Amino acid sequence: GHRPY
Amino acid sequence: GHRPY
Amino acid sequence: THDSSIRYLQEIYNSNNQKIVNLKEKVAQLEAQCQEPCKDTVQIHDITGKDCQDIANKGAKQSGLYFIKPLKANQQFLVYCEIDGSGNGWTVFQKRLDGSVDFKKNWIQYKEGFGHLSPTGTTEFWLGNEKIHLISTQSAIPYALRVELEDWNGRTSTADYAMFKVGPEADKYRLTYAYFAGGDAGDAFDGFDFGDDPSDKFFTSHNGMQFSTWDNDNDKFEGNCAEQDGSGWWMNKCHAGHLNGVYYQGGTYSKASTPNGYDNGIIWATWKTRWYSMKKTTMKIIPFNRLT
Amino acid sequence: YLQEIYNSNNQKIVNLKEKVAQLEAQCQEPCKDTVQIHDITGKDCQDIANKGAKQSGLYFIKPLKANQQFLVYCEIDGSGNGWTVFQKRLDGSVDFKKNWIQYKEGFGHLSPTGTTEFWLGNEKIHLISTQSAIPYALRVELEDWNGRTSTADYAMFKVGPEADKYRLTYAYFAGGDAGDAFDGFDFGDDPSDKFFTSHNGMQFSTWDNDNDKFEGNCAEQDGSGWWMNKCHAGHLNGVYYQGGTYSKASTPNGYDNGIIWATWKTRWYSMKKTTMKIIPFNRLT
Amino acid sequence: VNSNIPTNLRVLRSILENLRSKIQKLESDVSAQMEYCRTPCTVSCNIPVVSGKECEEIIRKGGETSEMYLIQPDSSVKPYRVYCDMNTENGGWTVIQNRQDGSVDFGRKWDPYKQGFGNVATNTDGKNYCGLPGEYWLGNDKISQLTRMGPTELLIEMEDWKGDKVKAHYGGFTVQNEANKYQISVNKYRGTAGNALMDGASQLMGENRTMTIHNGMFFSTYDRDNDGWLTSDPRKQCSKEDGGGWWYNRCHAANPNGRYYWGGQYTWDMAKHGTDDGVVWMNWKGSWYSMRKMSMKIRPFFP
Amino acid sequence: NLRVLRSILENLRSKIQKLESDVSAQMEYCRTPCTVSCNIPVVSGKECEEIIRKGGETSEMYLIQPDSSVKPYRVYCDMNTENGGWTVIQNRQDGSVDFGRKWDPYKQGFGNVATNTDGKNYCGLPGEYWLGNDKISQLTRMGPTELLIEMEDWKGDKVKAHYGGFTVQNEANKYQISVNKYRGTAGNALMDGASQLMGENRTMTIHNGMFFSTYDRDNDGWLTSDPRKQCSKEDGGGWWYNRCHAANPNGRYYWGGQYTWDMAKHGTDDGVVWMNWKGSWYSMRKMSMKIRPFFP
Amino acid sequence: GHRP
Amino acid sequence: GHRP
Amino acid sequence: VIEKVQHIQLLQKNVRAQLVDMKRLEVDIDIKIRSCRGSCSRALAREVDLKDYEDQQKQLEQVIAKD
Amino acid sequence: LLQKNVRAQLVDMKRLEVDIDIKIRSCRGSCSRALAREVDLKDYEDQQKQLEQV
Ligand SMILES: *[C@@H]1O[C@H](CO)[C@@H](O[C@@H]2O[C@H](CO)[C@@H](O)[C@H](O)[C@H]2NC(C)=O)[C@H](O)[C@H]1NC(C)=O
Ligand SMILES: CC(=O)N[C@@H]1[C@@H](O)[C@H](O)[C@@H](CO)O[C@H]1O
Ligand SMILES: *[C@@H]1O[C@H](CO)[C@@H](O)[C@H](O)[C@H]1NC(C)=O
Ligand SMILES: [Ca+2]
Ligand SMILES: [Ca+2]
Ligand SMILES: [Ca+2]
Ligand SMILES: [Ca+2]
Ligand SMILES: [Ca+2]
Ligand SMILES: [Ca+2]
Ligand SMILES: [Ca+2]
Ligand SMILES: [Ca+2]
Repeated sequence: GHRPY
Repeated sequence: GHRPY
Repeated sequence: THDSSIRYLQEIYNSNNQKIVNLKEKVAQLEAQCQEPCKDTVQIHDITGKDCQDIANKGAKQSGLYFIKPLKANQQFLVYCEIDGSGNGWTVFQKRLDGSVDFKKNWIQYKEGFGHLSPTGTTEFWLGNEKIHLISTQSAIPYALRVELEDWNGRTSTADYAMFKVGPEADKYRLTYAYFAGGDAGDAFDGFDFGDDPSDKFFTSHNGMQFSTWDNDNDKFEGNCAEQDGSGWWMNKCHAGHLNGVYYQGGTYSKASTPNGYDNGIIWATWKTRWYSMKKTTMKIIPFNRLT
Repeated sequence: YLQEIYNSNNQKIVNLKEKVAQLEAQCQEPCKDTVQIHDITGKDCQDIANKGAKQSGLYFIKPLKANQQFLVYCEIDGSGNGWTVFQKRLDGSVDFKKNWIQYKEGFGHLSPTGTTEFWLGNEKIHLISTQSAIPYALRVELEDWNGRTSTADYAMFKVGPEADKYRLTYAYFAGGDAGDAFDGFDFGDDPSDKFFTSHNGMQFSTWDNDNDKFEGNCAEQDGSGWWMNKCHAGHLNGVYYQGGTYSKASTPNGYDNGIIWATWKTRWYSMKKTTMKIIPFNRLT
Repeated sequence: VNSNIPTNLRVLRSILENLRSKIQKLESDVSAQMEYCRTPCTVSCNIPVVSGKECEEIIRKGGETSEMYLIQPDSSVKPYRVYCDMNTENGGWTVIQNRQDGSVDFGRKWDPYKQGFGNVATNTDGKNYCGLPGEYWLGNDKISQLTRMGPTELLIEMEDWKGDKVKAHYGGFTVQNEANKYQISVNKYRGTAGNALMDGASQLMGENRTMTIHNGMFFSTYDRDNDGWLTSDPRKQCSKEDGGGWWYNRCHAANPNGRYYWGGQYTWDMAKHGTDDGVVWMNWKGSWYSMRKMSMKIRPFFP
Repeated sequence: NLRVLRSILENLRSKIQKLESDVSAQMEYCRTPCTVSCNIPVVSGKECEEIIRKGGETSEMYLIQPDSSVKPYRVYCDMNTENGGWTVIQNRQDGSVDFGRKWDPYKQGFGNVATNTDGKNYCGLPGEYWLGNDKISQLTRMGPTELLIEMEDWKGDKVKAHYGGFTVQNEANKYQISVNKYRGTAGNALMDGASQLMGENRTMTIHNGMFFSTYDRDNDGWLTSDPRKQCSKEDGGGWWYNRCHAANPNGRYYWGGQYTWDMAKHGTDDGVVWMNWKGSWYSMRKMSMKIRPFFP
Repeated sequence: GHRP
Repeated sequence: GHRP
Repeated sequence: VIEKVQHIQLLQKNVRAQLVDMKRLEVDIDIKIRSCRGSCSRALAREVDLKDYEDQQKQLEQVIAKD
Repeated sequence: LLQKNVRAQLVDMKRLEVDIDIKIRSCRGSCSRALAREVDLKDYEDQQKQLEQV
């Protein structure tokens, strides 16, 4: 998926 | 020719 | 107080914790075991040449799959090579052994090739017409054609033809050979006298006939031979030798089993009745000087 | 004068009877024929050479399966090679528009000087070329109207029995600056040209025995006896044309009928001299 | 009045003793497989007489059936084996990647992904040729070279464990060489899956979505980090965390080369690193669903 | 007056200067032989009949081999006269050849089979000759053989004598002749003898059944002890003499046709005669004998 | 075969 | 030659 | 006297981690084995029991939430 | 009585001229050529005409 900042 | 007797 | 049991579990906890670590390593090893693909039994040989004889002359030993590239060939192509113990290398362009492959193909397919190539030579196929043209006429050296037949009784026979060559697609891949060179299978390309019309033998000979397929008619019939008999071949109204015909199990067949009533089986009139389809068939070529 | 002359001329008369008897003895022999046949005999001309014959000329040969000996012109080089010549062209002396039996039995004349045109019988050619195991070689020798000559050899040369219309076959072209015309020629009209003009494996044809690959009659049309295939690229038995160059306007049917060899000269160029001769193959290396 | 439920809170015993029992089973299975692996699987893929540059050219040459064929894209490259899908939408499709049973491991390094790996095809029942495609990755070098011969389209297909299927079409597809880290490029989308490669995850918003966009990304393997996840922590790399080699950004919306979870449904406490590392296509079923079938086919475009 | 018995002498003595000169001149030409160059036609066979059936259309000198045992020999083929296939056995047309010869020569054969045609490279002209008794015998016995005899006077007129049957036995049998099935315009001289003679005079000039005789081998039907009284010796050459003849194809070639007893060496009709057509004092301009396979 |  |  | 629960409550804190770790390994091995089918002549037919793990790890939280 | 000698030496000459004429012609087919010539029988007859009238 994604990796938040 | 012939030869008479 | 009570916990003579707390140690019990702590033991197991640490126990299987270490067990887990050991097991993951044993798993890492398995992973290395399962990285390779399955072994493909079919491999291609490294030697190459203009034809199979050329390959043979280069020390090639066993029969199998090799790439070859005739003089005029713009791209290399795969072919099955038959190399005997005597140093002879045959280039096989047609094969029949079971009914596995459908031979009712179109012009493009008989031109390009169809069926499969196996190292074990246990497979049916038709090397393209174009490849057969390119090999047989690649150079000055004349080729020889060998037709090998096998009935359903384990008996085999051959039919050799000298100066074998196939024309350009420009001339519909015409079949041409100088003369029949012998063999106990007989010269069926000379046509067969089936009795009927006195022009029998004339309209069932093949030498000099252009190739035909249902969609590309070049026979000497008013109808379409390839279309009726269901195959690709050098038809002549129509044939006496038809090795690309329908494969009949057991060989024996009749007009009642055929779709149009005519003999469309794999026949060789000069060896067996037209109602007897061969069990195996092989069409291979080799430089003529190699047979002498 | 009395009897002094009834004796003078009565004696003369006895000497005259004498010289006349001498004349008689000098007039018992036939004119001297310049053409003589040599004594040596064999299966072919090579066999005869192997027997010490030294010059080229007329000899009787008797192939194995032959029941009768026949005369042939042998060409013996100093090298010990003996060619059996079966065809010859050098001037338009002999007419080659012959029939089946004539091409079968042979025609023309045989000279010891090898200066005469001819066609050894088809049957003779068959008996020599196939007489035994040993294979033969055919050498086609040509010559233009400019003194230039060329050749073309064909290995394993053989002519079949009449039952198979004397079919011509050979294993492979063996080379020669004249080129392989028996392989056909690409005349450029239809892609099948080279095929329909090839001679290897062709049957013999004359106007009265059509065995060609043409719906019409090549031998009737081109006017010869030869191995037609709709029709030819090599026509050594064609019409002898003086000058070499000729046009379709001078031909009776519009097609080329001259003595051509397409791989050496245009089809509209008839050869000046032509020789067809065979020799056991092993004789060439 | 103090030890009311602790004599009971020794329930741990069964949990641990169970687990210890679980470990014995696991230890066993691994060995059994370890043994089965003394002898390898095999195939006997006899080669079709017809050949060509790619599958398109081959079907134009009469290659009607879908099976393994031999192609040679260029006269300088060695002829190699590939699976041709000659039935799906006009055929001429050259399979680049294929998933269908988990028979092959996709968590591989850079060299394997570069050379290619897996089984191209296997034998159909009796038949003497390999008509069934195996699980595999053609090879980045080959794929690049194939997409660069001319305009190339890309068809990606997938199916859930319930029978359903959707697809992703890209009229334009390109993969650069190794020197360019096999950078991907796609356009002209159409289909029923969802434009995951060009738009990112549809469930995500703003920069979250944009960071799962695949178009333009470089190729990454767990031993070669080229993702768009700029960080110095060696543990924080997309490939390592999500499974296989892919054009990871930060990280993905689609993960064709992820882990083959059976049944489809999986969770974070099932995943090695707790991330969505399955054969995922977020735009169709979210990240917690591993497809039953996933494939990537390529074919010359139009000119 | 009666002294003219003088002019006859200086006349004879002069005649002799003429003769001597002429003989001496011929003697000169005979220092160099005549020559021919007969290139051999390719086609061949057992005889001329087979040869014409093999394509040999032109009349000329061919090569034939009647039997696999005998060496192939040269003979002249007449492929024009009445359907061709004729093998010339004997021929007379100019007196270029001497026929007054012994047994061996008539046994072996003699003369010129053919000579060159103007410019041509082959001998399309027959010469004067006798094939040879051995060859002739063998030819006639290979099977039913017919015989055609042609002749022509010094005026252009010509007649023929056909014998559907003809046979010559070997040497042991003194080449005994036998003919039958006559038809023609010359007169059946061979089987009937001189038409002008009567009674036994005629029969004694019959040739059918006689033996061959040469001046050095007497086998004629003139049974006498006198050595000078033998048909061949007295009539010229070799022939199936009886006592003596009604026909004589191999006699002396008198130029002009007409001749007399005081001209003949022995006072007999030793010319190329065929009594039944022109009496015994006429020597034909042309005389030939050709053979050919019959019909059964 | 032959087609008449 | 040939027969067009 | 009370030096007990701090050990028990910490141990149960550790088991849940072994439980989660085990679920992962169960699944990791189930997937590693299957990747062997297309490599080894044979594949071990097996089965994962997620219901069981989730039942126990579910039951645990009930105990973990006492004090 | 020389008349019995000319009724011989004249006829003998008549036979000889003829013989030689035939003999000479027979060389036409053996030697380079045969002397072209003619025999005058008439003069011989006319010679025997007066020898006869007397
Ligand atoms: C992108 O996702 C992140 C989380 O995945 C969202 O940002 C916040 O991230 C922090 C930790 O980095 C969390 O504690 C917050 O709960 C997240 N916010 C919430 C409630 O979602 C962010 O909102 C997402 N981007 C957008 C604009 O949708
Ligand atoms: C039988 C008979 O009548 N004889 C006559 C006779 O006048 C003549 O002297 C004789 C010659 O021998 O032949 C006949 O002409
Ligand atoms: C045969 O010749 C004699 C000669 O003395 C003659 O008398 C006779 O008349 C002639 N023929 C016959 C027998 O009539
Ligand atoms: Ca018939
Ligand atoms: Ca047709
Ligand atoms: Ca052409
Ligand atoms: Ca014809
Ligand atoms: Ca791995
Ligand atoms: Ca990174
Ligand atoms: Ca004499
Ligand atoms: Ca006597």
